[PDB]
Amino acid sequence: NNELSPVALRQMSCAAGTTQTACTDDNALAYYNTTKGGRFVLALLSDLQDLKWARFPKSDGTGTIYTELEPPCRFVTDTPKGPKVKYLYFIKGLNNLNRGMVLGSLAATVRLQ
Amino acid sequence: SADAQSFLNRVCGVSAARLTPCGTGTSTDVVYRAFDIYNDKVAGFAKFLKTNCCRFQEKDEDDNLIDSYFVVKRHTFSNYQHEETIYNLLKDCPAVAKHDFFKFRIDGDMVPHISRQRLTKYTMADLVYALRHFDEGNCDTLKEILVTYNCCDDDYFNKKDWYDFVENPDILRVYANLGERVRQALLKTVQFCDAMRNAGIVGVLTLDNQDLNGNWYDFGDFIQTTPGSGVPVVDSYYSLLMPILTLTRALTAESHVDTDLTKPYIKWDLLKYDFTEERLKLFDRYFKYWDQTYHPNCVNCLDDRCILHCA
Amino acid sequence: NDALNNIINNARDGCVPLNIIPLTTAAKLMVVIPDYNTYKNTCDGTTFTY
Ligand SMILES: Nc1nc2c(ncn2[C@@H]2O[C@H](COP(=O)(O)OP(=O)(O)OP(=O)(O)O)[C@@H](O)[C@H]2O)c(=O)[nH]1
Ligand SMILES: [Zn+2]
Repeated sequence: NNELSPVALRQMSCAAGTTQTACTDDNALAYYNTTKGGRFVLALLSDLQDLKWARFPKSDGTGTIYTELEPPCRFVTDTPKGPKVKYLYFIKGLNNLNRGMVLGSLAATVRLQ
Repeated sequence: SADAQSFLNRVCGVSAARLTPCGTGTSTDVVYRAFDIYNDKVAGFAKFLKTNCCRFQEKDEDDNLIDSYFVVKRHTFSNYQHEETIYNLLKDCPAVAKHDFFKFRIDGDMVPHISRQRLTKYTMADLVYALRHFDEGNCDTLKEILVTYNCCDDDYFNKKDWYDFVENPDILRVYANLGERVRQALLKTVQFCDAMRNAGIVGVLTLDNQDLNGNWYDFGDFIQTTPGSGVPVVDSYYSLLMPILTLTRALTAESHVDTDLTKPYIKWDLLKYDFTEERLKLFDRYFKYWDQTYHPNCVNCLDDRCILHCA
Repeated sequence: NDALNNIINNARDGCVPLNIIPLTTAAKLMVVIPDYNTYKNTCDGTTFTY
């Protein structure tokens, strides 16, 4: 075995937009990771259908970065709710190992379709 | 009674299956091989001891042994279904070994087996480990690998200082006979990555899941995602294999007319000095899924680490 | 200054490698031969091609 991140990670909360300051209150299940040097988010999920931008607040509050996203992917989930659709995003420049980590954890801990 | 001579013709498939056991009955076979492990309590690149496998060598017309093995492994029933599903998703790739799932009883109970067909004796980590941990006191694996692929003959090692680089500089020519095998392995790896991306499968690629013909197997640590959104992790694979690419001169075939070792050389004009597009084409052909920006000209790098990476 | 000019103008921007200037514009050639076996394979006769 070479495996893909046994010990998992924790958390998903905050905001998003489409043109810079379009992030108003909260439009993202911005997912995972509070690293040892500080909070560094990995994955973004969107109950909406089209977003190019987000703004995650952290530590100082004054430092909250206007992140550039990437073209999305879509899937349906096997939640107890039933029909639930989001459009998946990753923060741009996210290397392959991190996407594998979040995809594996999301698929193996919670049920999807 | 039965068992051994019935397991033999059950492992025996439908193609030709002229098999002979590797000194076993219905029990497993134990070997000493190199692996690349990461399982939250152990890590490293060392030589462990395999335990759960039965191997059957294959014969041919004149009843002399050949370099083909039927290596069946025994594991869990949940793993049975998981591997069967992943293989069913991945079976159409021409770079995936042919699996065969069946059930056979060893006792009153019935246990499942997974059989892989036409593998080689050694993998590509065995070769990497042999070349990266050289010891002239005991190098049986390297000698066996060299003689089974017509790189030299068994009496080449009767010489002394046959391994030295300053004395006997002919060992470079001897080593440069594996470059084509390495190049075909690289191409099959790229094919496998494309298939995994198209099928929507997430996993990490290691050197011990590929044999010396390029075929892939062992989908036991993979997961499933929506089609078109797969992602392979290929850091350790390329990083560990890198030093062997220049020892064996694997990219020699790229200086010929049609990337064919039987045609004359390419004739570039003497006034050309840029070659900035050929480097990008080579990177896209052999290192497609290595995810880190590559600068052909190191004047565009961001720091010294990027300079090292691109150089 | 005629062969040099002839090969400079063929360049797409005026830059050429330095290693091909003596190879295509020099008038004289010098060969150093270790032994006779090498001699009979390189410069045998009165005219040779290189
Ligand atoms: N190619 C080859 N490999 C062999 C043979 N016999 C033993 N091996 C070793 O046994 C392994 C066969 O593959 P698996 O046991 O399925 O690989 P694995 O990565 O240990 O499998 P999991 O534990 O299920 O993830 C290879 O890694 C080799 O190191 C053989 O005849 N041919
Ligand atoms: Zn660079």
